[PDB]
Amino acid sequence: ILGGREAEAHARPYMASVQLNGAHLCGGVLVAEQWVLSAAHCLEDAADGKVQVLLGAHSLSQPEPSKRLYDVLRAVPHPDSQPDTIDHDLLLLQLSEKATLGPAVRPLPWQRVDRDVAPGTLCDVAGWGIVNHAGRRPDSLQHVLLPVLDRATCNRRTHHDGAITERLMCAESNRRDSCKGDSGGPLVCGGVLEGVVTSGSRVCGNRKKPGIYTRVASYAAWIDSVLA
Ligand SMILES: NC(=O)n1cc(NC(=O)N2[C@@H]3C[C@@H]3C[C@H]2C(=O)Nc2cccc(OC(F)(F)F)c2)c2ccccc21
Repeated sequence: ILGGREAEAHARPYMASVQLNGAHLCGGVLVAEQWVLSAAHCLEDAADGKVQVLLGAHSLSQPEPSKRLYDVLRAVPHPDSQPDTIDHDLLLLQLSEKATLGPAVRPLPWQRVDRDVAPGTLCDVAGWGIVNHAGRRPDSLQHVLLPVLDRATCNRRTHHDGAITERLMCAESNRRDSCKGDSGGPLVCGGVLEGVVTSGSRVCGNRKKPGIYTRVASYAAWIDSVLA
């Protein structure tokens, strides 16, 4: 996250770190007792390595009582996703057992009503992604509050030039922004999961190039089918 602040520890008990060989790779969101939602392309370069999900964390490195690193039984990228597109950019990870729940580990309710938010709606995005142009990596979870940017503006030739389908949404990116390593993490509005940070490399913090997030409501049937 560019331009953000250190999150209150454990105040987002849904927040997950998706890891490859014990290193943070992507954000994710606990959406059911045994399932974490993330971004499709998070595991693009993984097959030779161990995929795990860290729940209950604030610091990536320090011991905390609620921190637990779960193994993954199965990874389910969206079957329509393709490398080098932004569409269908969702991933479901089934943990090796149900997560132990408590004040610091809890699933987030997620949006099933497929309608847009009001422009300007203030949403929260959190992550352990880079925090500056030099690529500095935070030990602890960061966050930013971002207004939603209307799709028409987001689609103009100067911005994302027609690439924002009805299945995607945008948030402003003026200095405050998601960036590398925040892929897969949650965009939360009104205490409900609305979006998932996209995987595609994209420039960070340029107001002219808004953040892109996959709308979870647009994929409710897929999520339900996999979860079941
Ligand atoms: N939406 C948004 O703005 N963005 C999303 C990006 N996608 C990623 O980030 N990755 C894609 C999903 C894979 C793995 C993952 C990754 O590289 N993860 C990664 C790799 C190396 C280290 C790392 O840790 C840390 F801390 F640096 F983030 C994460 C991204 C990259 C550059 C610019 C913008 C970016």
